Amino acid sequence: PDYKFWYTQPVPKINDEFNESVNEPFISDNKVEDVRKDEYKLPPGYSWYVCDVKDEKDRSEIYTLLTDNYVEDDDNIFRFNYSAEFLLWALTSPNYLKTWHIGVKYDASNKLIGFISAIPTDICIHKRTIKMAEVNFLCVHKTLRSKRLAPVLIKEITRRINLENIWQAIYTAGVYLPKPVSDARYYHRSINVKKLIEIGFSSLNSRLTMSRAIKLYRVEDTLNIKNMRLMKKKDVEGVHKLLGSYLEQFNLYAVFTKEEIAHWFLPIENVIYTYVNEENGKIKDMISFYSLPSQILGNDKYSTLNAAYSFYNVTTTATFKQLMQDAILLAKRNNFDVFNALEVMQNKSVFEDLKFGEGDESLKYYLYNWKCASFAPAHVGIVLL
Ligand SMILES: C#CCCCCCCCCCCCC(=O)SCCNC(=O)CCNC(=O)[C@H](O)C(C)(C)COP(=O)(O)OP(=O)(O)OC[C@H]1O[C@@H](n2cnc3c(N)ncnc32)[C@H](O)[C@@H]1OP(=O)(O)O
Ligand SMILES: Cc1nn(C)c(C)c1CCOc1cc(F)ccc1-c1ccc2c(c1)c(CN(C)C)nn2C
Ligand SMILES: [Cl-]
Repeated sequence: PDYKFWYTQPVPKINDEFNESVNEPFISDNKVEDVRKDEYKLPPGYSWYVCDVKDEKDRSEIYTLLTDNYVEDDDNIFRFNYSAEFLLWALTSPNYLKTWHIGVKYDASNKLIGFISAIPTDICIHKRTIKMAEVNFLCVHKTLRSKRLAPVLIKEITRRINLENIWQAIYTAGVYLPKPVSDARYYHRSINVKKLIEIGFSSLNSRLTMSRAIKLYRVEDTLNIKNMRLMKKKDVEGVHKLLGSYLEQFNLYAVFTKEEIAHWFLPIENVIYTYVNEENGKIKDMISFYSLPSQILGNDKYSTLNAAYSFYNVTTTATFKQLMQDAILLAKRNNFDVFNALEVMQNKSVFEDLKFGEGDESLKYYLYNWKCASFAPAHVGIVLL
């Protein structure tokens, strides 16, 4: 590929590799006063719109755009169906800016046809903590693809982020762009076997009949960690200590404040599930996963694949395998069809024994305006929604 847009940006070229001693911006000594104050030009008939995600109607417009036009798998069987409540949660983390929730409308219909978002977070990359924007939910309507709208959205959110004296960003994508700092395959653990077979997600054969498949993935409805329970507000301090200490081992992670722990982990039904094990009033283990359904395209019987996505999991009183087995059980108890996880943190070590299967694509991790050594995904300690 030519990367005609991306090679104008402060990112590595596709062949760039850096030693471990390199960990710095491509462009330093940036000045807020020099940042463009004018919005990037859109094609005629289109206008910028500042979305208010706390307004139900604006939020529902983003929801509809994404439901109809957001990420599909490689085979166009599934399309992500983030719920409106999920989008509210994902976009209103501590210190969020409404002006970083950027829509594009088609003037004649007043309809949203494009979106991009960012939230602020402190990111530790190779032991150096940098204030960054986390970019997500970039979407252009299917009818307007390949018209170079996405670089306009990217340049406009870059401009707005730079106005806040922030010069780095983290983002993930499935497409290969210049240039990943890490690449993580995803793995799936079947829960509702029959449904997964009926929609083509899973397969049978003459050895693995339907009944044998169901038996293979059967789970015992008893926790390894008996007192694992839904997180409560009182647990924020202990989760902050447990997770914050755990994450320091990785090459890439968010440095969460207590306010961020409360936001990202306190349970919201059909959005975010966090469970904790409290011993002596101290939090010693945690499980978390978020709800991300995929619409099943064209299916007559099922509209939705109800998937739970591994988020952050820490154990000090059990094995990581026992902890993730409990995560699968808790996902089953909450009526999820499948448990999805990336090969980040310690996850890959449990995939074989817990009967995960390898998926057909991977998620790449990227930094904007940062040069450093890349790393295997076991060194990644951050999950983007
Ligand atoms: C400091 C501060 C810095 C802040 C900025 C940091 C950088 C942020 C980059 C964006 C990160 C996005 C993270 C995500 O949210 S993940 C989910 C992506 N959401 C989807 O997968 C939904 C379905 N899909 C779509 O809605 C569209 O395909 C897209 C993704 C909007 C792309 O639009 P389309 O009409 O195809 O393409 P056009 O407008 O002609 O633009 C082509 C140029 O664009 C590049 N590109 C494509 N996909 C990208 C993508 N996902 N992220 C970034 N760049 C992407 C591509 O390479 C090319 O540029 P070149 O010529 O190669 O240099
Ligand atoms: C099921 C299913 N449904 N769909 C629609 C897909 C792609 C699958 C496969 C299953 O993907 C995953 C499974 C995991 F454990 C973890 C991550 C993904 C994943 C893959 C590609 C991704 C995204 C998320 C996102 C969303 N954040 C991260 C920006 N963007 N991209 C391009
Ligand atoms: Cl139990």
